[PDB]
Amino acid sequence: TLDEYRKHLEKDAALERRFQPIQVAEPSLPHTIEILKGLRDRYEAHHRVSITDEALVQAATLADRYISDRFLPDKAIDLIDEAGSRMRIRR
Amino acid sequence: SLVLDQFGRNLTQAARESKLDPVIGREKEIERVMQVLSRRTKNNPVLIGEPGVGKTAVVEGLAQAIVKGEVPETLKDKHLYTLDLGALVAGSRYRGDFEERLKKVLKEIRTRGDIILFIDALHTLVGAGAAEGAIDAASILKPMLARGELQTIGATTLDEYRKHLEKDAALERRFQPIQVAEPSLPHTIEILKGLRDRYEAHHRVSITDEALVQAATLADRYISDRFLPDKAIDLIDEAGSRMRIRRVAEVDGELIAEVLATATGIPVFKLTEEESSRLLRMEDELHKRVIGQVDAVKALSKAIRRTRAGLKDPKRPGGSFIFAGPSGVGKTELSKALAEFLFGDEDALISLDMSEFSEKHTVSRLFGSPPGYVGYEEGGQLTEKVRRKPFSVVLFDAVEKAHPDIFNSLLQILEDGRLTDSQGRVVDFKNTVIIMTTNLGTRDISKGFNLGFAAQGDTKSNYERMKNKVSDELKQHFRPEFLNRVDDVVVFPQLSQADILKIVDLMIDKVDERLKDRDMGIELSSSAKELLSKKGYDPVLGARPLRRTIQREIEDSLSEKILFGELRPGHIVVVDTEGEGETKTFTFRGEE
Ligand SMILES: Nc1ncnc2c1ncn2[C@@H]1O[C@H](COP(=O)(O)OP(=O)(O)OP(=O)(O)O)[C@@H](O)[C@H]1O
Ligand SMILES: Nc1ncnc2c1ncn2[C@@H]1O[C@H](COP(=O)(O)OP(=O)(O)O)[C@@H](O)[C@H]1O
Ligand SMILES: [Mg+2]
Repeated sequence: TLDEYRKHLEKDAALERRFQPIQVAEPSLPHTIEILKGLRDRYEAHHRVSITDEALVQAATLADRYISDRFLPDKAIDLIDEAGSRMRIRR
Repeated sequence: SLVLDQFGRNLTQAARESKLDPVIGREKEIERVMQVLSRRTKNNPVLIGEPGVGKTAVVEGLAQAIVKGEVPETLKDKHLYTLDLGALVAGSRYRGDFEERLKKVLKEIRTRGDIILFIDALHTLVGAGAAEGAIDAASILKPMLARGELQTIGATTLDEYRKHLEKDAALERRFQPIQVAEPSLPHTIEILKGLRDRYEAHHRVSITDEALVQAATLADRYISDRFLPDKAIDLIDEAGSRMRIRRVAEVDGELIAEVLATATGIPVFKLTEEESSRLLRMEDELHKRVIGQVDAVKALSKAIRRTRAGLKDPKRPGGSFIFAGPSGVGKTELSKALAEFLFGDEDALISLDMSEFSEKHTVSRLFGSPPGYVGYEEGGQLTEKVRRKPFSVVLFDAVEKAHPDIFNSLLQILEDGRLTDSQGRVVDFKNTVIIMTTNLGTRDISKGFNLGFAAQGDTKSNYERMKNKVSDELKQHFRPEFLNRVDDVVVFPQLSQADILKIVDLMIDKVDERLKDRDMGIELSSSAKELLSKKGYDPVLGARPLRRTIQREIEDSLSEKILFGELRPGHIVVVDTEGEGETKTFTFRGEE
């Protein structure tokens, strides 16, 4: 992470010199929707439920808009996982 | 030499096999190293220097000179062995195992007198042995080093030399330090020319002289946290790897520029026709979001074009602007539009709300706490953001509402393009665009005349009077040295009726997007737009009263209709006007 890179890895300049940093940026909304579409199969298999495309779009949009403490790819998956668990316990 | 080969590596043998890269232009350092080595009492040189300047390269060049070429007497046919110091510690569980290995190595070295030791990372020599019953390597080596019975070479950086070697003054006094300075630009060019053959052979490509020159110049100018030889070598190697993977292959300037731009994000790649055409139409692209304010758009476009054309001063930021004007005219909207045009959206802007910097002791939020104070390790807040994104737009909103001392910290930003945090690190600002927004000298826009008798009247429009007032207030509020560093001061005139009529379309489009979020839509007639423009228009308060009027006259009715149930998904609403004169009102009709 950026904080760990600055706080710890930069205290040893000789070790930090031997690495080439690469920036991994937070994905945009369409990229998050594609990721959710990709992981829908695995999450449906684990939770024994079915997820609609509208559910993925709503999860991505709502996570991007309202939840502001984390970053997009994870907080969108969290809503889907929580919904799956809530639906599973109801049986 | 079996015991030496078990816990070390023969550098001279490797140099005889051409397994070491050539060393260019280090004659003075090698000469001084040999001169120190051929001493009588303390012949132990240590090379201290910044990481990546070529400290190990000096030792490798000395080994190559010993193997082939001319070296002074007492150094003819000497074997230079690198002591890894990691194998000695390994496998020494029982008491007196590290000491036995060290004593055996020293005895072999004394027996075979043509041996010179090299110990990379000399700071690790302190406390080599573990706790309990053990004698560390430094204390064992001290007597031989003091008397000159063991020629050795060390290499460290300044940080751990001052941090570890200087703690043990007794061991520190036995070594003669030699400074290794970072090479200049022509020396780096010569080094690149020397290593070109090896890198071309490894990557099976061809590298031009212009490629080396461009790599050296760009690495010197744009990369900040590294040092010149390593930066240039990394650029050349990565460009060669990229071209090899793409597949005679040839590496030239544009590939180096593209690699650097991809690595850092600063736009330095070669200009194409499409990008040039896009840059020549920057004003038209920006006007899609900002109505009016032609002068500010021209200034911003000129600054961006000058930056991209290659005529920017390489020691100052790309541009510095003071946007002064009344409320609700588009000062922040223009900055957001510029950010969206530049990177991908208004979310990439670096915005500071100067209303929080009311007290002069808040300036630490730009630098960080000094050493020995809470929050010292966290560093600065602006410095970190700029360092993690060298090419960005920095905005200071409502500059007049902060204490008139925080901006004393902007001087070095606006003239030298740099800022130092409390930890001593320098973060450059040479690729940023600085915008400072204010409404100073705009309190008298709704003024008719001045006190006292006067014949005829002021023929100057509001723009000229407001410009003079802004200039006077700016000179009154800021120091002359701060205003002498600002590239441009742009005054924003008020909006006219046509500007409001045009902004109505953008606001209606935003409302339409909000409605379409729920699968709906809204369409207005020309009469509706004209009525909305007429109802909300105040020359003093800008385009915010238009927003309030739009919300009151449209959104309340739309919410009432949606909650009731008349408007449902799959339907669109059409807004028209009824009545005449001052009794004209709006009518909403549903439609599929
Ligand atoms: N020239 C303009 N073109 C388009 N929209 C505008 C323009 N001026 C103002 N607006 C609208 O009015 C809103 C408020 O204006 P804005 O935030 O740009 O004001 P400002 O000039 O920064 O003033 P303040 O001194 O109040 O900060 C904008 O978000 C935009 O919707
Ligand atoms: N004088 C020089 N001639 C050729 N190459 C050099 C020279 N100095 C440094 N280099 C190159 O710089 C690279 C890294 O240098 P390095 O030996 O790691 O320095 P340090 O040991 O101080 O970190 C090496 O691969 C080397 O090829
Ligand atoms: Mg504003």
